Amino acid sequence: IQKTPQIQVYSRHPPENGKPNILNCYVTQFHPPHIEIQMLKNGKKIPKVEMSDMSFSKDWSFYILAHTEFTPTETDTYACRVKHASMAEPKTVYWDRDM
Amino acid sequence: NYTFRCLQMSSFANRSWSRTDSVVWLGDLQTHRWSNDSATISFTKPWSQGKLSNQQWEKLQHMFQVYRVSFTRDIQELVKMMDYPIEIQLSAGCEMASESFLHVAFQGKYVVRFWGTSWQTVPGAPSWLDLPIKVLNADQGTSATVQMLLNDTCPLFVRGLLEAGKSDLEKQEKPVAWLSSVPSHGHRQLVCHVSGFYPKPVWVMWMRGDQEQQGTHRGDFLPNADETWYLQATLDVEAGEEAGLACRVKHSSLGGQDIILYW
Ligand SMILES: CCCCCC/C=C\CCCCCCCCCC(=O)O[C@H](COC(=O)CCCCCCCCCCCCCCC)CO[C@H]1O[C@H](CO)[C@@H](O)[C@H](O)[C@H]1O
Ligand SMILES: *[C@@H]1O[C@H](CO)[C@@H](O[C@@H]2O[C@H](CO)[C@@H](O)[C@H](O)[C@H]2NC(C)=O)[C@H](O)[C@H]1NC(C)=O
Ligand SMILES: *[C@@H]1O[C@H](CO)[C@@H](O)[C@H](O)[C@H]1NC(C)=O
Ligand SMILES: *[C@@H]1O[C@H](CO)[C@@H](O)[C@H](O)[C@H]1NC(C)=O
Repeated sequence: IQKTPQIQVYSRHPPENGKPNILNCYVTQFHPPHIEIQMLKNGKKIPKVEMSDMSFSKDWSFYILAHTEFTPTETDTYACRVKHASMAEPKTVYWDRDM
Repeated sequence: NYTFRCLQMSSFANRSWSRTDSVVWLGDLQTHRWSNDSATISFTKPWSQGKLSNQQWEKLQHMFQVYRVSFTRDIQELVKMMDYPIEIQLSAGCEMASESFLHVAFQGKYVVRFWGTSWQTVPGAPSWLDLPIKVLNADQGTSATVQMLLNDTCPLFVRGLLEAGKSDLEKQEKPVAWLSSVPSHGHRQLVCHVSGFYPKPVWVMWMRGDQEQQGTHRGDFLPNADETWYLQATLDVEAGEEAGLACRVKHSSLGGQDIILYW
């Protein structure tokens, strides 16, 4: 059966404006394994996104970690956008340093 | 004691397109990857060959190379002998005395295991699997090989991985924590973020003095890309009542000096 991806976005280090950091997008609980993941800066696709090898959990659902270098500022937004056969519309989750 | 898992994922889209990719884990550390694009299994640690000689490793790898081709052909012929797309997953390995496992899922549901000396369908598995499992069970060569892998090779290999990978397996990395908050009217959700720790066991609690706040809501463990962990723990609080709250973090890497951040 099809399972919808969960998406969590979080920084590697405490966010400090103007300091290089790494932004993580962890995508879990999906089936089938095929998936497209984009990371976005101010709504534009970020070109250098690295991704772990996909694997799966004990419940058989798949997961993968995407990550990118970023330098947070007061005004830049960042998001992770995922396309998966389980939903007609891509799903977007924004980084929110306060959450 | 650890758990060793070989995780195979195979996707068949039609008669003309399929792929098989595997990853291998010892505890939470990835030790191998085997991409569909690669003829050979890739080490993701310096110590991924464990204590196997080059000859023992090459023998074991050849076995898998033959298996990968045969598995793909066999599944495609099963489908022809009978609905695409098809997803098949295999989870095989051992835990510790040691006990081994080989579980198979079809379309994301557990349907078959190897147990003792034969393949079995699990109760509730679709009845069309019974005949092909029968025919698979008639292959004594395969049965015998699987028995040797599960009973002998898996724990042997794991013992060597544990020895060779000692410094990584027993590495300690320190958490760094930070606090933030969001509205949740008057109420706010406080967030204690904890990142970069290894190994996984950690204790994170909101506190008022020496009193643990049982509203502490711990999230899931989320991986960082550098083989450390991230966790956050939240606390709903009434307006003004934020004063006096602290997040306390205990971790093996800290040598008994907890992190305490004050709101
Ligand atoms: C990283 C190293 C660590 C080592 C630790 C070991 C840990 C685990 C062990 C993994 C064991 C994996 C099995 C490997 C076997 C190698 C031997 C071999 O060589 O295996 C192959 C292939 O077997 C299989 O196909 C295995 C099937 C397993 C999956 C069946 C589950 C049921 C499927 C349900 C879904 C159905 C979908 C249908 C859609 C309509 C045997 O087959 C070949 O080799 C034979 C010679 O022995 C030949 O006679 C035969 O003709 C040839 O085909
Ligand atoms: C691998 O280990 C299993 C035990 O987990 C052995 O399976 C047993 O086999 C005997 C005789 O072969 C049976 O009477 C038992 O019922 C089996 N146990 C189970 C749970 O089915 C197997 O023989 C071992 N194989 C090798 C080659 O060592
Ligand atoms: C088979 O699957 C692949 C991958 O999805 C696709 O490109 C191709 O169009 C499919 N159909 C046929 C008839 O090959
Ligand atoms: C996977 O590898 C097999 C073996 O080389 C190859 O035939 C097949 O085209 C590959 N599948 C994809 C999707 O690249």
